[PDB]
Amino acid sequence: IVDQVITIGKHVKGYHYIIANLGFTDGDLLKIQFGGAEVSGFQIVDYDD
Amino acid sequence: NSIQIGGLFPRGADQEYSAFRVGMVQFSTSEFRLTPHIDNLEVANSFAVTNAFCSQFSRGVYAIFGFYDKKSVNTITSFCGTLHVSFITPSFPTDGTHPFVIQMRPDLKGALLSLIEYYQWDKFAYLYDSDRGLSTLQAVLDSAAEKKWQVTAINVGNINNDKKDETYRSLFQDLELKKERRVILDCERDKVNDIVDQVITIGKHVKGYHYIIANLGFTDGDLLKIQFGGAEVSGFQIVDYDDSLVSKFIERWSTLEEKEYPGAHTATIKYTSALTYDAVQVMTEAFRNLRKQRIEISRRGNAGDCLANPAVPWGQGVEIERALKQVQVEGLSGNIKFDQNGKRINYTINIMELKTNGPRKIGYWSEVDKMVLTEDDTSGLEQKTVVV
Amino acid sequence: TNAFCSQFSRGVYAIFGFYDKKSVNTITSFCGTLHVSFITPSFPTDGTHPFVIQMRPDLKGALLSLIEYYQWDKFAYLYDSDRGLSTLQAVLDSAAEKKWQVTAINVGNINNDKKDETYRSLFQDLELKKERRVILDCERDKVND
Ligand SMILES: *[C@@H]1O[C@H](CO)[C@@H](O[C@@H]2O[C@H](CO)[C@@H](O[C@@H]3O[C@H](CO)[C@@H](O)[C@H](O[C@@H]4O[C@H](CO)[C@@H](O)[C@H](O)[C@@H]4O)[C@@H]3O)[C@H](O)[C@H]2NC(C)=O)[C@H](O)[C@H]1NC(C)=O
Repeated sequence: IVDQVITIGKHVKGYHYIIANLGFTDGDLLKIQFGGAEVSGFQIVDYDD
Repeated sequence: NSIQIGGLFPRGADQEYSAFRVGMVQFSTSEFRLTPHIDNLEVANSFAVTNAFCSQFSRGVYAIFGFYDKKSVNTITSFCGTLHVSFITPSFPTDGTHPFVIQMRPDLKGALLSLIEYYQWDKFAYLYDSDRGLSTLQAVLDSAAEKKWQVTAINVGNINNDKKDETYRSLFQDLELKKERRVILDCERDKVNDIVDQVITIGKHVKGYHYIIANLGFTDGDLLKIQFGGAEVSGFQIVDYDDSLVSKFIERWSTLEEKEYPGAHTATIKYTSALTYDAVQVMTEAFRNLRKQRIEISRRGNAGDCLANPAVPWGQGVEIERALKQVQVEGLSGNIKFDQNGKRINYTINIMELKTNGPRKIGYWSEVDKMVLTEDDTSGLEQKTVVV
Repeated sequence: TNAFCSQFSRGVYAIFGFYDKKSVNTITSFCGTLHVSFITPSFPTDGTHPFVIQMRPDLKGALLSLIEYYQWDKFAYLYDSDRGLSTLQAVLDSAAEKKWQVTAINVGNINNDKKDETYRSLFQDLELKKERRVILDCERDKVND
């Protein structure tokens, strides 16, 4: 989905995505990271512990 | 009849050489055979190019086919002019009138300026690469004075590639001060993909932006990425895949073994490679028009050292030039014709636009007719005025 | 190329001369390969070419500084391609950052056996925007013209 989103260009400022899983950093975000659209999610594995 | 010629191929020109080989086969006749002496050197290095030239000259060649860079171009044009040696090249056209040089690449400068006026642009960004000379840069800058344009020229060439990201972010930061939405990419097939990729990342490929790929290979690069983005993309295509001539070439090209012919198992071909193939045809028709004209030019491999002083030009070279320049056949890059200098004339460059279904020719550009649109659309859409 | 190889066969320890925007690459290349030192008053090389001593300091810096001093935002830049577009790229690149409206015009390729209807058509474009601030980047000769 993220790949398709970037292709159609719906990853720019104005869009807001929420990844409904416990692995937010488990996927590749470097792609929709500089797009502009805000992306939120959930992380269960705190790498700060 | 064995005609020895030189071949200067820059390391990495796989498809170009593959196309060079296919040409040798397709245009091989019993009347005479061409003997290519291939030399793979760093085209950029002026010194190396000098040796490769004098080496092929001592071997006693009748003509030389190769490439040059913005740095080594002066070496070639100079030596070939002094030693009366003919040099055929698909590389960018020389900025001037240099004799004994045959250029396969047509001048895009004209087609570009015409396209700008078509879209009626008054303020646009011009990202250029100093690799093919600032010949086109000067073109748009000089025209910016007459046509009154606000051009934002930016050298996207000297960007160091081992950290080239904080540079692109700072690049489109300046292209946002004036809210630039219309960009012209004057780069190679490679530097274009890099920019296109960055454009998609920052999301500047959506509706509202308009890009123009300033090269003769619009379909040579990957467009599937910025195809569904929304931003309109235009460019230029020299290899018309709609010609039965080119269509037949691909039928055999796409099937060739990629093992023996590197990067040759595709349905498309880089314009640089296509010109290489057309170059072989020009050299064949040229040496053929000399046999039928009863002109003796033959010699041996004892032309001597090129640095010979005083340097004496062999008169047989003057005829070889008048032959190549007189050639006029049909190739992948449309009608091939030349003037007294070597610059191509009476050619056609198709103007391309990228739609949802893919690239589509919206017209062509003639050196004598400028831009001419081909009505391949269903116009009159939502224009029917209400009768009150 | 001959003059270089000739002086090289004569066995010299160093070479002093000049180069043009066309022959510059020949010198920088040979002198780098043959480890021969080349001293020249000509324009500085656009890069880092070893075995080359350049007497002429880089003006690119001094020019850009002067522009800011007079606080210029819109000016015409008449250049000559003889000494390379090194300074042209300088003002163009800085025009992006400092936000300038530069009107670059190649006053070099002007054929001299009829160069009058060209100058009249030159200052005709420099009047559309009423340009009153011009930068002449040319040789001592092209400047007097
Ligand atoms: C500038 O560039 C133009 C575009 O390439 C070019 O136009 C071509 O001109 C040639 C010569 O007239 C055209 O060749 C003819 O096409 C027709 C129709 O398909 C053929 O019937 C004809 O066959 C001929 O058959 C004759 C039989 O008697 C024979 O005598 C002839 O030798 C020949 O074989 C030709 O094939 C060609 O189609 C044109 N190209 C285009 C428009 O696609 C111009 O010539 C050129 N201008 C100049 C002055 O050079």
